[PDB]
Amino acid sequence: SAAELAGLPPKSKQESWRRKMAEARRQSLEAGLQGLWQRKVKRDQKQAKESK
Amino acid sequence: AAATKVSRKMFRELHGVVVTSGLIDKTVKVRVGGQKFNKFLQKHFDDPKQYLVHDPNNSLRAGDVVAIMPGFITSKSKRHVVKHIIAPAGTPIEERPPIPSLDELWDAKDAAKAAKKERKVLREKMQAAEEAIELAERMARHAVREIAMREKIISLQK
Amino acid sequence: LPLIPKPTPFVPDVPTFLTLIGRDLKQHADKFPTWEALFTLTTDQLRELGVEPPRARRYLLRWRQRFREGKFGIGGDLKHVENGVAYLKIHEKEASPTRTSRRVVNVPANQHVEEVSEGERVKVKGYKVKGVSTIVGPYALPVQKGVAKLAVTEGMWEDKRGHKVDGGERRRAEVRFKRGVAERKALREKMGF
Amino acid sequence: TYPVVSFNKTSSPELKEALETLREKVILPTYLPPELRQKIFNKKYEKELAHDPVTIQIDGQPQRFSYINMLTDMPNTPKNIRAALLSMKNGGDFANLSGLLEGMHRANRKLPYWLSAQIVRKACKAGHLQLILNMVRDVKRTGFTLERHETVNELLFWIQRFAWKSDYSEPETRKALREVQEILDALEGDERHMSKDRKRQQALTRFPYHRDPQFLAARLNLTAELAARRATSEQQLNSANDVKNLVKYAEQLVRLWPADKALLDMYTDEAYVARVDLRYLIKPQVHLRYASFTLQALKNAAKIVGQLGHGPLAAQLINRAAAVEAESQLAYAKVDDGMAGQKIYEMVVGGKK
Amino acid sequence: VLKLRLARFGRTNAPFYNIVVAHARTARNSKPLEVIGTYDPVPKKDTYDTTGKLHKDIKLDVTRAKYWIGVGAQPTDTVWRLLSLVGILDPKYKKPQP
RNA sequence: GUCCAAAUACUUGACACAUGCUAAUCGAACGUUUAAUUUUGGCUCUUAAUUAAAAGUGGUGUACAGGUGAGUAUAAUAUUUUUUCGCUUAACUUAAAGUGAAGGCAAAUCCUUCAUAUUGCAAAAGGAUAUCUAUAUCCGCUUUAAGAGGAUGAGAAAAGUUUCAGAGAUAGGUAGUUGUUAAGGUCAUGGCUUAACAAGCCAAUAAUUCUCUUAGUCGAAGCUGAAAAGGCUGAUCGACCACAUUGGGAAUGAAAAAAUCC
RNA sequence: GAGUGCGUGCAAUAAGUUUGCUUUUCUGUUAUAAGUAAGUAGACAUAUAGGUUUAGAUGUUAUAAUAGGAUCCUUCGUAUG
Ligand SMILES: [K+]
Ligand SMILES: [K+]
Ligand SMILES: [Mg+2]
Ligand SMILES: [Mg+2]
Ligand SMILES: [Mg+2]
Ligand SMILES: [Mg+2]
Ligand SMILES: [Mg+2]
Ligand SMILES: [Mg+2]
Ligand SMILES: [Mg+2]
Ligand SMILES: [Mg+2]
Ligand SMILES: [Mg+2]
Ligand SMILES: [Mg+2]
Repeated sequence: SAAELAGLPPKSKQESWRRKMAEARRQSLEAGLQGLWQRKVKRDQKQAKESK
Repeated sequence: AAATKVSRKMFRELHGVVVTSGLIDKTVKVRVGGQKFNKFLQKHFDDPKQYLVHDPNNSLRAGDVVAIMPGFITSKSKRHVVKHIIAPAGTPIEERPPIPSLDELWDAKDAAKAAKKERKVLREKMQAAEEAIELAERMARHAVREIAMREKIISLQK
Repeated sequence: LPLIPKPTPFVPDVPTFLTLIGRDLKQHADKFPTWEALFTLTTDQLRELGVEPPRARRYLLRWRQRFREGKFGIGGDLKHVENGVAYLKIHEKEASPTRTSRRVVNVPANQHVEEVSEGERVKVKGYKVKGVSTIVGPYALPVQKGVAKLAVTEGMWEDKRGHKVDGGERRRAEVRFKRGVAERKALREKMGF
Repeated sequence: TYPVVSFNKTSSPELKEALETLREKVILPTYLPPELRQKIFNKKYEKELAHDPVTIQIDGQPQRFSYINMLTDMPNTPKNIRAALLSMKNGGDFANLSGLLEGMHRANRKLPYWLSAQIVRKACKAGHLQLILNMVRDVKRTGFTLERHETVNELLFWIQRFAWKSDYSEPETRKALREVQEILDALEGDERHMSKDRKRQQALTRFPYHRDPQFLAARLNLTAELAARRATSEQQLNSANDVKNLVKYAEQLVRLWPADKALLDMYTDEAYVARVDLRYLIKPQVHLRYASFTLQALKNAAKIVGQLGHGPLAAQLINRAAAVEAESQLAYAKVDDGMAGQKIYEMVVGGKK
Repeated sequence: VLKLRLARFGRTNAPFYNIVVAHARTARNSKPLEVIGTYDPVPKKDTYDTTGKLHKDIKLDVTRAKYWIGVGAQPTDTVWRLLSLVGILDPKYKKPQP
């Protein structure tokens, strides 16, 4: 959020919740994508390596 | 940036025999060879197929052997094009209109397609300029009444 | 382990607590001999005493656990309660030379708002002042201009169970039509003829 | 909800004609549903209406509605109201305003901003202050909003005069002091009295109507006329209680009212410019009207507050009085002989009657 | 509305839950989009352990669950708690200290 | 015929059904009534309110879940693999901007319209809670950009697959129908659409059409064989199709995907 | 001779419904007309006052053209013969 990039504190209790939840979904997507990408690469290599 | 060129991808080449010709402009029925596998009998059966091949310059007579390529879409029922002639029928190959190369045929599409977009951008701009002049004329008659009525008040306050 | 919370002025005894949560739970008021038996007895012990059906028992265990956490219902904060009745009054202030902040406070029935200290002048939560002299809030009956009271009414804090209006959506037509046939009989046969 | 508007008490024949015209063509149609009301004002249904006129059950016998030419048949609402208003010389003649203004509220008739100020004057100069206060309290039906700064200034003026009439007698003053508080609470709490026009008038004065020095001086006038009489335990408790309000309001008005600022300088210079808000004060005839009681208030309050041992308040109140008295005297030398302004001030401040 | 929830499988008095990714308005046990993991409510006991401790066996694909949570998947109360223990999300309920 | 646990339990008349139940929920969307309680005014009548119940108006959900197998005889705008793409104003995530003005109903976040919303088309709705001796939040609403999802576009091209019930009759079928030129339309392709000519296209062993009989379809799903692209069934499980007394129909909505509605 | 949950032709037909050489009607813009009803503007004067007076810039009413949506009829259309 714009208010989060400017270093402003949460407006109220609920704002703190949304900030934490949204951040939990940000780190869950990064690790999810990068985590799943390594699986694919590790899997494709096995097929190609074992097929060659 | 605004023009979408054709794929221009080469495909497989099939050798067939022209069955019919001269019935419709730039089109001949070629008979190619195929094979279908019967899973129950574990036996291959001859599965010949007949397609409508696009003859651009009408340089094919019924009876000659040709080489056709798929993926060239010219009509609803036509998806094949003539690559070249293997063996002529009746007259030599040198006595018929030359078969345009696939590059030449593709260039016609791009040129024709590119020209089409040039017409649209002109029609769109003209239609927009033809509609902005009618919307600016309403402002004229509307702006004069306002200025003619608003200045009347301004003059009665000095 | 089962910590007991001290009674609050608005809820001095058990009969009051069981009366506020309604759901006809005041039948087992005599089961609990003391105030600590309500917060010490367990499920199994509430089943032998006769607290039934299971809906009323689980509902009591919930409000019980909800009382220990200080999640009181309307009127819980009240400190100046008298025999189950409290009085609300408007406390005017001066937030600016042209405004006025009115707060619904709870003071003794006899004393006046301006005759109380900050510690003895509680601000009841959930009650607001609309206009210059109207106290608006659930279960706030007016006594005078700027004075209202909260009588301890059965089902004060209860969570009403949704009741089907007329047989429900599926059966609404049948109950209405079937009841319309029992009305035209009294009008015509029992009374008309 | 409410009973249908009706006028059944008319002393003169002209009054009835003016009301019956407005009633049967501007007020009665408002009781119709939306669909049937879009037919009376159409020509395509003129022939059909003649055969089957619309009906509405109004206190028994249904009514009848035929074609009404919107441009010609419709009457001028402002004119008729004026005619009907001028021809009112009886208690029952003014009892129709509650119904009249109620009908115009149903018809969404934007009435003149100054109309509310006029009805208060004519109705109060005949002895019917209650009829006006009853409509102000019943603002949900009549639509007698206290939008204009003048209307509230005209209402409080008569309220004081009715108490000042009988030499500020305790029975009426006690009742009169309740009417002012009834209004100050309405302007503040009630929302029906708030409109765009009032927001513009508050932004020009920088004082809300409930905290306006001009209106707060009326409550300090009656409060000062109560402590004077007494300053029997039950009555002695009231006196001591009225001295607290006096010192409280006396200290609340001095804060708002700046130092040495009269009526024509209290508000911003941009308030007196526009004629739709706070321009009546400019005329000398109207300034002395609302400057008589407010002036005597400070003089009468400075005295009592001085007997109790309040130096600061005494000088403060006298400061405003000195600045208002000077401005008042100025307008007294310009008001034409015979105007109500010169008379009222002469009878109140001059103590001549 | 993608939801991380439990599909109950097992026999009478033998519950065995199956963590799935399915649309909200669908049958509980219908074939879901993905099967993240499994959950066993009844706590077990280590074979050669006389201390008396108990544990719950949960096979969960953290990597796959994280992606779905990042695109708007709404885990239920039961699953939210399980994810909290692993540290993916914050607890939805906490014990009152006072 | 002693006991216990698990799992199965109208396979037939989609025959007719007593009784109670299977879809409701929000008062922090909205006012109406009735009661008490406190107030005005006039001397019980009458204003303005608070509160609590009872019916509603609204929003969302009854498009999920659960039930049945009557009808239904298929190769089709059906289906994979790769390449290339399109749409998606409801809900779910992330963020930004905007949330003003009237009328109608008893009132409304219900109807109708208006101002503004990069240029010009084109929006919205208000409610609630705190602080001070107006300010700041909370739940919403509208629009915009993306992610996810989708029941989405006839998506397209290339190369493939799909054991298609049984019996009997039928040699023609196709009229934007097949192709060319030109133009529009489309992300693109395609008579997708139109104009103008040409007389083509599919099929011959039944393409096409017709009648009868029978049937919900499928899966190591169930049973069975040593095995066969095995055979049978089509209960419980999962997927798909159809139906809700029979027949004939439309709207709403992002989408009929209803035990709704006519 | 009896029956028929079957197909089909014709007549008929509820809900619904294609089309417009239909029958009314609402709204939207565009162009005019009016200023009496309303609403929005400006000018002058009055004083227990708030009256006189002109004006269309938004908007209101009227007509015309034009776009769209409901109605009426038309066509198709269960039952039924
Ligand atoms: K079936
Ligand atoms: K027929
Ligand atoms: Mg059965
Ligand atoms: Mg369903
Ligand atoms: Mg708003
Ligand atoms: Mg290949
Ligand atoms: Mg076609
Ligand atoms: Mg069957
Ligand atoms: Mg089945
Ligand atoms: Mg017919
Ligand atoms: Mg006029
Ligand atoms: Mg028939």
